[PDB]
Amino acid sequence: DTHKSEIAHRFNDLGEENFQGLVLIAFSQYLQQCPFDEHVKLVKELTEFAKTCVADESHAGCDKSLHTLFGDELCKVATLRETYGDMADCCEKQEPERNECFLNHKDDSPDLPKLKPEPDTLCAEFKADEKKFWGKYLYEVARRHPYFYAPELLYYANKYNGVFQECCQAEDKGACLLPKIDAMREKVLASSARQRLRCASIQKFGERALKAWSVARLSQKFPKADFTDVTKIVTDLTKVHKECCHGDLLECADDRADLAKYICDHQDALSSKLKECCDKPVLEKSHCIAEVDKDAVPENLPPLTADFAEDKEVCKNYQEAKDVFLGSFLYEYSRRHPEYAVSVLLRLAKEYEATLEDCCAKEDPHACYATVFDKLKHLVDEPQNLIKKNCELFEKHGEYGFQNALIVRYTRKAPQVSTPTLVEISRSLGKVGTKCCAKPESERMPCTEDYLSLILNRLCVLHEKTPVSEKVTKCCTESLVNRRPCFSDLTLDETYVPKPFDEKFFTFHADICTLPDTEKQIKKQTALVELLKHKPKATDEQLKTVMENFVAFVDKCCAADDKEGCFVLEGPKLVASTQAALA
Ligand code: PRO
Ligand code: PRO
Ligand code: PRO
Repeated sequence: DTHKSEIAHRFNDLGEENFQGLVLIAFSQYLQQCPFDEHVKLVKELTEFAKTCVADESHAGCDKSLHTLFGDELCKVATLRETYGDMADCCEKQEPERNECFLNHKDDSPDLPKLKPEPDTLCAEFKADEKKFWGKYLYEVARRHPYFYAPELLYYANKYNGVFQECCQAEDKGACLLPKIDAMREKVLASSARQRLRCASIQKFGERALKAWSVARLSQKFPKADFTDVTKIVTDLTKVHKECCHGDLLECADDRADLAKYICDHQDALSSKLKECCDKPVLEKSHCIAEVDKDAVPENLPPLTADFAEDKEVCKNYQEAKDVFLGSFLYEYSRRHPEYAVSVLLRLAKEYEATLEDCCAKEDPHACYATVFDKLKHLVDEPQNLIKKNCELFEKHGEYGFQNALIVRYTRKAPQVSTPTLVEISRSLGKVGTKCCAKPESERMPCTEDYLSLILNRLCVLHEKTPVSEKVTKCCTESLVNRRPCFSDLTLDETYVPKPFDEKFFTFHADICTLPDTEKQIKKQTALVELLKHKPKATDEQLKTVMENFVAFVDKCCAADDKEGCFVLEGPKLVASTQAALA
């Protein structure tokens, strides 16, 4: 797969809208800190050429590689912000270390303003210049989530655009889109969290880890497929994900559309559930597929024991072709159990392997593994006690109150982890309870255990930037499969030494009165954590006390005429009230 020109080939195979979309998405992801203007300049230029090259392919440079042009028209034209302690230098170096540099400056927590949707303003920018508006949703998003799966972002930018198109005619604009962009915002964050797991697997964990996940995912959705065609899909689908993580975004997309086609040529041996998706346009297509409902468990399927427990050849197979035998086990197990979460299924493929390892060198392997499946059914007991026990706590306290309980756990579990992180993480776990505890339990486990896999991974990439807690590095590093369990076990690090007391961590101002509900809670929960870090041993009761006083006090002072003065006047009292009172 070489061409007269890679760029003209991508431009033809993608068109202008998506071409530009992805190109801007690349830059926004490299240079997360340059404003949107500069970006669109550069997109037009490589958009310039692509036409030049559809026009005449033999033209000077039409032949260079994609890293090349992206580099030259990013680097030598405007050597943007050397200030980046990272970026300045790669510039002058060539193929392909220069691009290799570029990628590795990606920042996973770039701390730009969190934008809160204001309808009247938003509707307006949509009326002013509908295409900029769409470009800025890309730049804004992509720049916050430098590993967002690019094609899937385009499809999201067009959805957002369909909401403004539907809603701005209305008289209460708000009651129209706010909701619609709310539940959409979630979809996009889960999308981001899910492709960072992919990327982080391929890198800390080997690409084989990626294929295993995918192999479970697809064997539930296409339960009626052969193992060979599942492996064929998981094969190319991984190349897709591979490129996207690798920044070959354009390659990534063209390649995702082929796989979508291929999937539609064979929709027959795949599922009688893909025909909607298989005549939709390009991107709707790929989004639809990935998300299609799990086909029906085929009829009259052999017991699993037939090949994984009674067959005599088990140990031979395991020894002659380990991966093969095991992928097959994974397929055969997943297509029979859609109610299971991909995360759990892998712990089970892993456990079955542990058992083989063990018995295949005992003297009578079959007596040892013959009962394996009865064992396996029970490993699911834990992740379901866990979810049950955490849901009750949630329905009890409701969301905020759940979050606040998770804050005490996780702070006690990893006190060395920075406060924004304990706050961020602690808030997403909380939410899973909102997202899942009402689900039928045939969708629950999947729900719950899937998200936890995404939230923990977030935990992991924040932490491994600035490692501080050893237990966490362990949980993050040992087995991708056992992470959730690992972290759940964490007990209070008895190694920890208290933060020294500090009035600013409990100083409060009258902004609390006025901020949105999210900013208000993050404020309070940020205090909780610091309270913990400074007294880790502290009894839950002592905390309730302490939170209770903070609350009453935010009230007495938010009802005041002069709100700030209040905060200046009783503030101390509440400080003092905290230190000696619950010392
Ligand atoms: O025009 C070409 O040569 C490309 C290479 C793969 C098939 N078509
Ligand atoms: O149904 C059958 O024929 C196979 C034989 C082993 C287990 N099930
Ligand atoms: O705030 C209090 O009550 C304690 C007493 C001495 C130092 N601070």
